[PDB]
Amino acid sequence: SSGALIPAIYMLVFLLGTTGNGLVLWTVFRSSREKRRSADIFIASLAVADLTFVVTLPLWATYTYRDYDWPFGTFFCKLSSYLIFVNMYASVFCLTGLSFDRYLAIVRPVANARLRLRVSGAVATAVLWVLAALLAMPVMVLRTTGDLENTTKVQCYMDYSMVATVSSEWAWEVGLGVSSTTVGFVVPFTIMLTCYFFIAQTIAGHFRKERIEGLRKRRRLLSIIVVLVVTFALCWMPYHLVKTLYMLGSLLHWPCDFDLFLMNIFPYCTCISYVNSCLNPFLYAFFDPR
Amino acid sequence: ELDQLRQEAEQLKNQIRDARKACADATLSQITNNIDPVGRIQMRTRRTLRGHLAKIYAMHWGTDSRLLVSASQDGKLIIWDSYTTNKVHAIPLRSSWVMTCAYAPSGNYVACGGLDNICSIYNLKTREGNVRVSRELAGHTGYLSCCRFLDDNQIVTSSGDTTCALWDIETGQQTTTFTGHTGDVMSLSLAPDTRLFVSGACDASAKLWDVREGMCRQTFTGHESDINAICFFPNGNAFATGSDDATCRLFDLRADQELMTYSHDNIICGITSVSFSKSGRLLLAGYDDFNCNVWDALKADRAGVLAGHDNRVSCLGVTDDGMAVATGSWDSFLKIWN
Amino acid sequence: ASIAQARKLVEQLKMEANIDRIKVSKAAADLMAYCEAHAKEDPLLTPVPASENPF
Amino acid sequence: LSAEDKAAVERSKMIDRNLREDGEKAAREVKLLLLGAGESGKSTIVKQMKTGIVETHFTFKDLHFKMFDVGGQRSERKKWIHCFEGVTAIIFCVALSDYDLVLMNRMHESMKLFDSICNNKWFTDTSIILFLNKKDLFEEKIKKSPLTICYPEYAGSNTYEEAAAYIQCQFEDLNKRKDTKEIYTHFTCATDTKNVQFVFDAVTDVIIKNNLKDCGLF
Amino acid sequence: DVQLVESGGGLVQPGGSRKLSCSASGFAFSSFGMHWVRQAPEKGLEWVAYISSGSGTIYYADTVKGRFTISRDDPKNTLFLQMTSLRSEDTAMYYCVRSIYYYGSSPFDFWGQGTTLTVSSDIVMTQATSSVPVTPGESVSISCRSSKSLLHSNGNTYLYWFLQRPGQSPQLLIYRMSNLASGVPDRFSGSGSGTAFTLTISRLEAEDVGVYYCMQHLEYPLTFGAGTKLELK
Ligand SMILES: COc1cccc(OC)c1-n1c(NS(=O)(=O)[C@@H](C)[C@H](O)c2ncc(C)cn2)nnc1-c1cccc(C)n1
Repeated sequence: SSGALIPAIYMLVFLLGTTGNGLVLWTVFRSSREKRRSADIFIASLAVADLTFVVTLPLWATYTYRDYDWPFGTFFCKLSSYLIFVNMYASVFCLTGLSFDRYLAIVRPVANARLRLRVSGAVATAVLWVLAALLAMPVMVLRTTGDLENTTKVQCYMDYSMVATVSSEWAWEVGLGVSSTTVGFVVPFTIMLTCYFFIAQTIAGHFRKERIEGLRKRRRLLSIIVVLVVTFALCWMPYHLVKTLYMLGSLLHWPCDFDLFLMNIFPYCTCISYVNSCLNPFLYAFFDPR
Repeated sequence: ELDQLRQEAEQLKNQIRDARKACADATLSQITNNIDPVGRIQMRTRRTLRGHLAKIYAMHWGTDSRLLVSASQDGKLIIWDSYTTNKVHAIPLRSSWVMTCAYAPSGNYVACGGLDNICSIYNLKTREGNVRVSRELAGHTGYLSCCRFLDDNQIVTSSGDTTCALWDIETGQQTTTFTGHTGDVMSLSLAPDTRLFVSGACDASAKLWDVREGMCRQTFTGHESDINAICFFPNGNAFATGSDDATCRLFDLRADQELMTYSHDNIICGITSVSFSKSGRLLLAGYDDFNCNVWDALKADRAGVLAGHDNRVSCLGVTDDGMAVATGSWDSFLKIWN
Repeated sequence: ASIAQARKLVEQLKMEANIDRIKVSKAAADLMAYCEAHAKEDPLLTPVPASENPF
Repeated sequence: LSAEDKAAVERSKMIDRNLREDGEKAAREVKLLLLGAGESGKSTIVKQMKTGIVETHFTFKDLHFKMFDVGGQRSERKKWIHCFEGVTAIIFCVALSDYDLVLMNRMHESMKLFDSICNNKWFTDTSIILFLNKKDLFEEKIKKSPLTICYPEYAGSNTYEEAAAYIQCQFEDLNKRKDTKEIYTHFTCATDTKNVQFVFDAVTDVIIKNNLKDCGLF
Repeated sequence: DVQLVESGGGLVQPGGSRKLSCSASGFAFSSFGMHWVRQAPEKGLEWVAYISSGSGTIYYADTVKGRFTISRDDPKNTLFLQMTSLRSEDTAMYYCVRSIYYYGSSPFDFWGQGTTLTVSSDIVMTQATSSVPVTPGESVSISCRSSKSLLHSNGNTYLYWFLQRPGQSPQLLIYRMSNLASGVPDRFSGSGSGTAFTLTISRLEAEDVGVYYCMQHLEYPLTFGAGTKLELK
């Protein structure tokens, strides 16, 4: 409550994520291009989306200690919001594409995957970015800036003006929410569920053999394939969770006691949402021995 | 019965070594040290061919210095155009194991072969409008290493076990077969006079054959491992041999000696191909260390280094006009340098 | 079996024995002269930028 | 450009399309390689599946195979062995009835050949399928002869199961690379259309493991 | 060996419609491109249509833009050409033609036989000569001129020659300047340069009587000449 530690947590998150992502990008850049597989292109997309999602951190970190005073004009923070949201969309989408490639390559090596040149033919690394940019166009500059009638605090934020109708302001904003956040929250998660369910049933039906040493590897495979989604969920839930809670509460007659609680917890979950991207280089520092 | 051998063989080899040892007044470096260095030479990649889907094992240049032929480890044999990087023909092979392609000195025939113990000859100019197999050559017991054309009716081949053969094409019957080696024979080159050629064995030996009679006239030694490639001097009085001992050597015909040894302490890989440049001043050599070094002829000094490949280089050649240099690798690519 | 190859080898070196030999100095001077006499005809040593370079 | 140049580039594009189609068609077939020691059960192994190199061709349960045989090559092996880098598996036939025949123990020669093929620097990421051919001969041959003539260090009775286990474990011991490759060691004389089933199981297992190492988290 | 046979055509009222057909016989029809060449009763040789390998590029003539359609089917090895609206300038033999294109190819190799119909800017080759008396045992020369210089930047000219004896189909003689064809005697020579091209023979025999034509291949619309009859008194 009324804490000023968020700049410090932002600094530590920036350090950790920047170090990990720099290491992974250097490792994937130091090698040749043609000798590689078809997944490290999505891995590099994830790396760049992680780096760009974090490079802008210090500005919003010092935004707290400066207590809502914006010194960088008008376009800087709108481009900041555009880049952060397009980065988050791109990270989720590139993880989705990597899992899609894993599905198409692992489910049935004979029945399907005749469309490898269709889906993995270096078309995802373009369409995903195009879709992220297109959806981030409203996130591009919808933002406004200013002061109050007497408050000298200069902050930039999202423009609520939309003078078309007063009753349509909140309606259009909640529509924007329950469109963008909802699709980006449900479609990737549902496709992940289906993909890993099919992968799990295939690997369980093809590994019936009772051997001596391969059971440790089978258990480790299943453990990793479950803890991946476990970490993703338990480390990305609160962001969309609190936004959903706020949007559902607002259009209702609700006691204002927990308004303070939600407002206090809202900026705290930002750090763990960041570390969800920050442990991505671990996924190959541990599971990739090259 | 071997008791006479155990002395006569040694006496004859001593009497053939003493004279060639006593006719070695000086060396090549001692006499050619006064010539100026050729200076660093730089070659850029001009055109890259992107058709194959497997390893490339052979390459040969046509007489006009424009056409090209390649034989990949897949069942294909593509004829390119080195000026515009198009494709004029593509031949599906019956067997997928090929190790040599050859182009006719006129431009009407192309030969190939490999582990199938046979040498297939294809006809390019046909009334129908497609490549058709003309003759299937049989009579060998081992794998087929390299083949070359003399004219449109004769061909010299290098078998696997010991033999090298000459047969006409009208009748698939061997005309002359000469055997003097003990081990596999891989590479052979034809002299411009078309009357002589040399072959490189796997027991560290090279011999000089005679096309008309069929005897072996001369022999050379010196390498400590197998020989993998031979190319004649442009004049027709010398040839260079590549080895897996990481060294090249230059022999002389009328001298029966070895002149200079091209070997560096930084290189430890193997040599897969060798070919001379025009006027006999540069010696391009393929290497297993992912590179293709350029050497000087009359001096041991190394010229520039030709490095643009992601796998080992297997076959290379220089055009008759002397402008272009082609290299192939176990990657699908075939590069043209200048 | 060894008897046949015995003669096949003895006669081989017997034919090898009678060969006329040239001295190394003259033999190397021949290659030196040939290499020097075709310096202008080499397209790889001394190239030309654009007039006669099809590539 | 001229009309002829456009026609030529159209021809080149057509040829490229055809080559791509051929590569895609040929990219989903399993390739194998049979290596044997002298006159072994290879002749009877190739029977239930349905010059120099001989190609064998058969399919089973919606899976396409392509089998080679280079037994009758008679050349230096280390020199033509490059071309088989892309094979999926290496079938190997070993005779169990040659532990007393000598020509210099025959089974020891087979062991040496297996060592050379398994530890070669090329086939370092490929599995090995070992067939033990003769069964009925072994039963009648153990009862009369002592196995100690083939491996003196063995200690045990003259039953069947312990001898078979000893042979299998000694063959499996020579594999220095314990982690990268796996051995299967199925017996024979029970062909009964079961050998093709064993090969199918082995090939599907090795291909799923290769896919998991290539793209999966392995 | 190589045979092209085409048939189907009679009398049509001025405005009707009919369809032609040509059948191949063992020459790898799927790897070549085919043409259509027209010839009025006693006139020169116009050009009609074209279809390429793989049914890709399809280029028509100028006069027949809106009433002709060309199509092919690789199975059954047959070629078609439809007609919609015919006026009194469509009475001719239609001369199906073959063609292949690569680095050393020979376009316009084999010419068909022909059918008969009785309905009842660009380069202009002059070939001003019409008829010249000839006698056997000597050398004669024929001249041709073009509006545009045909020497392209590749270094090779594009102009061909043809012969047609009375009562049969044409055949190719020289498929560029100075590139003799196969199956023709070696008593011919191109020796052309720039815009003034020629063709000389060594000795004249009784089989060389006929008409000689010219053809350009720079711009896709292929124009022809007028002809040069030899009478052989
Ligand atoms: C750089 O980002 C911000 C920085 C500082 C404050 C912010 O918000 C208060 C954001 N922010 C915003 N603003 S807001 O929602 O309009 C906010 C003004 C609105 O009063 C609101 N909404 C929801 C609730 C529950 C309460 N109150 N929306 N997303 C982000 C965001 C945050 C972290 C990471 C990413 C990718 N994004």
